[PDB]
Amino acid sequence: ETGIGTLIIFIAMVLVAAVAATVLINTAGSLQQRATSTGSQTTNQVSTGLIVQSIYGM
Amino acid sequence: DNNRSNPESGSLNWTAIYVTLNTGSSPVDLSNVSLSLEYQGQLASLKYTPATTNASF
Ligand SMILES: *[C@@H]1O[C@H](CO)[C@H](O)[C@H](O[C@@H]2O[C@H](CO)[C@@H](O[C@@H]3O[C@H](CS(=O)(=O)O)[C@H](O)[C@H](O[C@H]4O[C@H](CO[C@H]5O[C@H](CO)[C@@H](O)[C@H](O)[C@@H]5O)[C@@H](O)[C@H](O)[C@@H]4O)[C@H]3O[C@H]3O[C@H]([C@@H](O)CO)[C@H](O)[C@H](O)[C@H]3O)[C@H](O)[C@H]2O)[C@H]1O
Ligand SMILES: *[C@@H]1O[C@H](CO)[C@H](O)[C@H](O[C@@H]2O[C@H](CO)[C@@H](O[C@@H]3O[C@H](CS(=O)(=O)O)[C@H](O)[C@H](O[C@H]4O[C@H](CO)[C@@H](O)[C@H](O)[C@@H]4O)[C@H]3O[C@H]3O[C@H]([C@@H](O)CO)[C@H](O)[C@H](O)[C@H]3O)[C@H](O)[C@H]2O)[C@H]1O
Ligand SMILES: *[C@@H]1O[C@H](CO)[C@H](O)[C@H](O[C@@H]2O[C@H](CO)[C@@H](O[C@@H]3O[C@H](CS(=O)(=O)O)[C@H](O)[C@H](O[C@H]4O[C@H](CO)[C@@H](O)[C@H](O)[C@@H]4O)[C@H]3O[C@H]3O[C@H]([C@@H](O)CO)[C@H](O)[C@H](O)[C@H]3O)[C@H](O)[C@H]2O)[C@H]1O
Repeated sequence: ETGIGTLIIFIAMVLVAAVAATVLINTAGSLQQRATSTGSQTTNQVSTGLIVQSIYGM
Repeated sequence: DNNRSNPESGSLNWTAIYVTLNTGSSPVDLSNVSLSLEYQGQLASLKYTPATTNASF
């Protein structure tokens, strides 16, 4: 009967959907750390600087 | 300039370019880097060749 064949494919459908879910989570986690670090590094880059007061010679 | 005695009638013989990476950048290999220059209807394409000896380094 059709009942047996339906159950077999059902298991396969669940496993496939889990794979595509894993890709999206892993990619978002990788891009999270890069975007956070870039923001913090740029903030330090703009604000920081050195200034010359006076120059003397002998 | 190529003339020391009188730099007025001289021309540029050497050019130096200071290069750094951008903030939060992945490493760059300079052997795969190409340099383009345009001057007086001449388009140049310069390339570095890596070597153990007799290398411009
Ligand atoms: C950097 O920039 C500078 C300035 O812009 C130059 O362009 C230089 O290029 C060099 O120029 C010199 C001088 O032109 C060249 O040396 C010369 O080589 C010649 C060889 S060649 O004939 O085959 O081409 C000659 O041997 C040159 O000698 C000449 O000049 C003698 C002096 O002339 C003066 O005479 C009276 C004063 O007494 C004055 O009224 C004049 O106005 C004139 O200045 C002369 O006796 C010779 O008969 C002949 O014509 C030679 O120049 C030599 O002298 C000069 C300097 O005294 C001139 O004022 C200088 O020291 C040179 O070092 C010297 O050899 C050289 O080839 C170029 O590279 C750029 O590098
Ligand atoms: C582009 O145009 C330039 C015009 O400004 C120039 O023509 C360039 O050509 C270069 O010419 C210079 C000479 O002006 C040469 O430099 C000298 O090279 C020798 C090499 S050697 O094999 O012949 O021995 C040497 O490295 C000389 O350095 C000496 O002097 C320094 C500083 O005093 C010191 O560390 C050592 O004592 C060393 O022996 C160098 O000549 C330089 O020094 C002199 C005097 O101080 C010497 O008493 C002048 O100040 C000179 O301007 C200096 O360059 C280059 O070989 C050549 O590429 C052209 O590319
Ligand atoms: C540009 O981007 C590239 C990716 O697209 C790559 O990342 C480049 O980096 C290069 O990577 C290759 C590895 O594939 C390496 O080159 C190899 O270097 C060693 C020598 S070692 O001293 O670095 O350990 C290896 O022996 C090969 O060198 C041979 O060939 C050169 C001529 O180019 C010669 O001067 C040497 O004496 C030596 O014979 C070289 O690998 C290349 O050659 C092989 C075979 O022919 C070997 O028999 C393959 O054809 C391969 O595709 C070649 O890469 C370097 O680490 C680095 O330059 C980056 O520049």
